[PDB]
Amino acid sequence: QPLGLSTLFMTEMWERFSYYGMRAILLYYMWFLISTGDLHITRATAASIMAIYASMVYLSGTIGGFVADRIIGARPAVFWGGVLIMLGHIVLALPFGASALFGSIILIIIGTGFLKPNVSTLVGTLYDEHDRRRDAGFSIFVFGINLGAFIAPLIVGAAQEAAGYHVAFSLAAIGMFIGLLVYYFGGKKTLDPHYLRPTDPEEVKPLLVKVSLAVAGFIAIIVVMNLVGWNSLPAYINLLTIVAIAIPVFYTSTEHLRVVSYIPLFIAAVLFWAIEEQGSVVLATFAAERVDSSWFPVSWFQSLNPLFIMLYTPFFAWLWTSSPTKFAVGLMFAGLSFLLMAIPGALYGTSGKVSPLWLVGSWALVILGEMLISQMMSMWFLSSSVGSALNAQLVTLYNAKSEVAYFSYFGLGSVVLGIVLVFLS
Repeated sequence: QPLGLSTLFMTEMWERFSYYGMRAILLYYMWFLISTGDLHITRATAASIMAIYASMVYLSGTIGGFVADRIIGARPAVFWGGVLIMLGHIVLALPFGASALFGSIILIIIGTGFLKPNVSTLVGTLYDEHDRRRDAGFSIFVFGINLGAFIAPLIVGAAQEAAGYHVAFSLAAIGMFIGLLVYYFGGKKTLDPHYLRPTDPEEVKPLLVKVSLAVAGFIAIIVVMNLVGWNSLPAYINLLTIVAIAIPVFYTSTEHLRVVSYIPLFIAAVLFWAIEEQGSVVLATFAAERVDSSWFPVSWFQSLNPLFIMLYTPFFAWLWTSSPTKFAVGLMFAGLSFLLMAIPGALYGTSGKVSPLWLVGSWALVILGEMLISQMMSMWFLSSSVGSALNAQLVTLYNAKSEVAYFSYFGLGSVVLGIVLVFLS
């Protein structure tokens, strides 16, 4: 392959290492912060923070593509996105409390928004239009993402149990630092100079007005919230949820139908991502509260997701050699992954603790579902943003008392809507 893939492989390997490493202990960290009185929220609110955090990272991602192509360039977008992210982890390793969560979260949200769509763009830039190495090349790139995502919970989770949260977060910072270094020294060797600048720059003033109007409305909204007395943390989370959902909602005989025909497909994607992103929130809660797991860090369950991706990837590749049907069966598997998790609780009760194989099977199903499910790329991140945004409301409903009903009701609900969608194909 081109020498430049090595640089980008490790760069992405290390950014996702940093991201999912942080994600694997962050909910437990907030639980920790609550118990010590630094964070005055319920565990439900802490869970809600995890969901909207992921959600905003995805939402943030739909703009960075715009910013790179038109303003700062894909390569500077990646570097400075990475710098902000590295700063995001640095903020969390300091002996601060809630004041660092948010500062960190904002840094990482913005930083990841810059990096994710743009590293993917640069991967494309390695190849000519007709260069055949492309499918293989993108596959190798994706393996690095999963590999980093796989090893990260293992390493950071172990550090957390052994040496505490702060040390664990510092490993994530070092991981991102390594990525920036490799990206930087490797980039000057192999990456095309063209992407140091924007490819599609009288539009500068209007863009300023457009961004400003969205932000000005947003700040005024926060003011009014504080005036009506809807200025609690859950209230602010409600604002971000509404924003994340309104963006897609606001967005002839035959023609009109096609655009309309896509609506059920988008909802399927949203609902799948809702379920898939709950892996790092609700199942993490289930793992820590309902499972017998003394010989390894419970955060390690988060490694099962990319493991199954790596395990599934070569099989489906052989297999494929319609799309709405893929969405449908994919959503059904997501529903099945939750229906499955309802079984141990219903049979034995929720007061005791159960075997780890239930979570293995759940992830087995949802990633199975995942194997089935420039313009379309941002649409992909909104599917996940809205899904995670949807999660920000639902996960506050999860506790030991609601465990079985939560998995079953919403599980069957997903299967049924999947049944509605298969039919519409």
